[PDB]
Parts: sequence; C-alpha cells; structure tokens
Amino acid sequence: QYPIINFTTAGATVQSYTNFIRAVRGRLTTGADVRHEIPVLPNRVGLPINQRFILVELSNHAELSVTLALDVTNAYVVGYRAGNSAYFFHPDNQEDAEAITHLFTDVQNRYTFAFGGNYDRLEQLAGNLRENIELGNGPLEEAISALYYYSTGGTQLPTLARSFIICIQMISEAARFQYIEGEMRTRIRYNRRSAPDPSVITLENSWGRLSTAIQESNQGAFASPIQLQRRNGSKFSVYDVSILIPIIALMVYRCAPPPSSQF
Ligand SMILES: Nc1nc2nc(C(=O)N[C@H](C(=O)O)c3ccccc3)cnc2c(=O)[nH]1
Ligand SMILES: Nc1nc2nc(C(=O)N[C@H](C(=O)O)c3ccccc3)cnc2c(=O)[nH]1
Repeated sequence: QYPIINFTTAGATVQSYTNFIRAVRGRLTTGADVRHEIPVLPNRVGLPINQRFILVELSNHAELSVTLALDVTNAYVVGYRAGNSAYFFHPDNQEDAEAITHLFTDVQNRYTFAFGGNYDRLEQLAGNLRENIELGNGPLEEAISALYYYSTGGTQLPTLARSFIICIQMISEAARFQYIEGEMRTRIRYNRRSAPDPSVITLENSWGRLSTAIQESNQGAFASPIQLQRRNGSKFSVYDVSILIPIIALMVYRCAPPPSSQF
C-alpha cells in the first residue's frame, strides 16, 4: 500500500542517484506546505496511518535487496526488511510504536531492536563517529549486503550500526539537504569514498533548529543566528532563510505558518 522507490548501487551514476533522491522527496512532501520556497514535510498531527510511510527498496551489485521504511513527517528510517525478516529501531514513543505495526505485515519474522535509531546511539554501537565513517556508492553497496545478511549472523553489530549510518545519510539526509545530495553526487561521479566533512555534519545536526528558525522567522529573518561550519571547519553564521534556499530541500514541521499582512 505504501509507495515504493527503487535505487540500485549497481552501476549507479550521478543521474540515477539524482532521479532517486528527487523521487524520494516527491513521495515525502505533498506540496501543501511551502515556506520561503522551501517545502515542509507533513504535520504528524492528524496524519492518517495510510499516508505515514514510504518504502525505499535498495538493490546492489551483489544481487541483494533490502527495503527501508521512512516516516514521511521527518524522513526518519524506522527499520528495514531483508527477505523473511524485518527489523525496527526501538520506537521513541507510543504513537511511533503503533505506526510500525502497519509496516511489513506479510513478513515471517518481526524484530524490534532494544536500541533507538538516532546517530548518537548508532555511533556508540558502531564504535565510530559519523566523521570517521566513509560515504559513497561503495559504502552503500557494502551497507546493503550487511543489512541483508544480519539475520543469518554474518553481520556484526558494529557493522550493522555503521551500515545504518551510511544509509541514513545517503538517503534521508540527502533528501533533506540539496547540499548533502550534492556531496553524495560528487562521491558517485568520481567513485571515491570519503567520510563527511564538518559542513555535512553540522547541517545534519542543525536540521531541526534550521527548520524551526525558518518557520518562526520574521519575514525570513532569524531572531537568533545559527552557527554552521564550512568544509575546512570554520564558522558560518546564518541570519536568514535566503542563504538556506540552495542548501535545504525539505523542513520538518515545527509550527503553523503565520498569515501575511495586507499593505
Ligand atoms: N534512524 C534514523 N536516525 C536518524 N538520526 C538522526 C540524528 O540522530 N540526527 C541528529 C544528530 O545526530 O545530531 C539528532 C536528532 C534528534 C535528537 C538529537 C540529535 C537523523 N536522522 C535519522 C534518520 O533519518 N533515521
Ligand atoms: N517514527 C519515528 N520517528 C523518530 N523520530 C526521532 C526524532 O528524533 N525525530 C526528530 C523530528 O521528527 O523532529 C528528528 C528527526 C531527524 C532529524 C532531526 C530531528 C527519533 N526517533 C524516532 C523513532 O523512533 N520513530
């Protein structure tokens, strides 16, 4: 019932990845909510369960497939299916716990991890921070295989956690940020894997705050500046939505939009 978007790492190109991310964004946002040219994801409040998730089917050169489930309100990867088994992160609340019962209902084996799916928890289990985990087509190819083989005991827990970290950034973060999509496109173009630089990390860490600042802004102007980092690690101050239009593709819902004023 939930929409499915397919991507393969097998012979992936800039164009095939671009098509994929565009399709994910199209299934995430409805077009109902666009503020300062930036789309906002659906509000969780009153969102019907039949509209709550999208499915991302990832295939690789090794001829293996896994299906990730993403919550449309935030692009959060809630879990995955590999063949006869499905695995879900420990849900953050009762609503999200109920919601995942509507996913992969035909699967033979249903598991919920005892750990949550946020970066901090996943980094702990991986034994590595995002800053030290390589991203690119190669890492994603390998991540798909690692997720696939988890149920049979072939994949160690740090490897599984690292593989989630790769998937989340290359799918969800790329969907959220044109800038991060661009960074992944570059890695694919040259087939060169590399860990995310401070510009990528700080954007990921600031998505919620940036979304709130934009939505609470006075005609686009922030009440408080937000500090980001450049590629070299130096500080970049954000005062306004304007500079973020080429950077952020989607916002999480944070508040209602204010009415315009008649002049
Ligand atoms: N499974 C999954 N996990 C995710 N985790 C993050 C993720 O941790 N993002 C933030 C960070 O690490 O700075 C964060 C978000 C909420 C509270 C504190 C920090 C961000 N996105 C995702 C995601 O899309 N899927
Ligand atoms: N469906 C679902 N959603 C979850 N969401 C979060 C969680 O931290 N959600 C934040 C939010 O929705 O604003 C957030 C998400 C990604 C990046 C920054 C902030 C954390 N955990 C979950 C979860 O377990 N299930």
